[PDB]
Amino acid sequence: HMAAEYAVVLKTLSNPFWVDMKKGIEDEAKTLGVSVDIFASPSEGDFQSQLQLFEDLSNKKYKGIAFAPLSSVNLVMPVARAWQKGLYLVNLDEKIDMDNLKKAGGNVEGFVTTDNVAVGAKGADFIINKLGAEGGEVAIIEGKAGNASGEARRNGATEAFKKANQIKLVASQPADWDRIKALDVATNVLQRNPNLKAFYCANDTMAMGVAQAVANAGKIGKVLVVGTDGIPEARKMVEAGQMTATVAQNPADIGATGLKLMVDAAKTGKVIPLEKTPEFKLVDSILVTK
Repeated sequence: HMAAEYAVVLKTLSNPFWVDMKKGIEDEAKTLGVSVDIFASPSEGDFQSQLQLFEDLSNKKYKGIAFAPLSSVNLVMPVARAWQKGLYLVNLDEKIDMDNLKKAGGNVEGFVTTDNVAVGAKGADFIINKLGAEGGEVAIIEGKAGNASGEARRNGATEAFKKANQIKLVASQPADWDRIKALDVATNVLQRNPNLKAFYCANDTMAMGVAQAVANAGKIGKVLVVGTDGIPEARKMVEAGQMTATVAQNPADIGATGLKLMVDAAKTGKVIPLEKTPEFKLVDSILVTK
């Protein structure tokens, strides 16, 4: 076909989060009356694949590109070149390394994301509110060490628990984004803590394992299980009373907000100055309960 006015580079289209963001962008494009070409990294996970696609798009006729980079650094150079060429650029989801982008002589109009610290605090706060005055014992099932998202969720939840005197955080252990490792880690926490009242789980893949461990221990309704992401299976488990809750992301609105921010910057007919702090838009997470 003939190229749209705008392009979007997503990380992947391999799961509902990214399909939902693509749907969000299309729905917003129709409302705004603009055309958008939406792409994923042509080879899943492939940093160079995504760099090559971004370069190909910034060599075409696009007014702007919104991008969710595979890593903080992988798109720094072609994003810096696209800014220098005068394209209106919006960073979605994963924050590009802005030190490196400025060092390369680039900038972006804006960054649209979910605050993973507030996500973990929202999951903890739900538990604190459910346990009320008496509080009690809670545990965190962490992601893989050194994951910035995972660490942000752990920090948010841990900080929220620390501020409730009636809460005791008895265990905080990694299950490295793995369902069966989470099943095993949660089984062991339950065995060590017969009075546990809740788990916060840094993602739903792990949360669904924790749900199985609570079910096996005969603790449905006695040990709360809170996930993160709002993936379809987790929502089914919430509906069925097998998980208590999941803190859902809103990829549709990260996408819609990102496109709107790009179109609004384009309408000024000047890209953001090198020196200027980009726009910063947070999309709230949604607590999903029965």
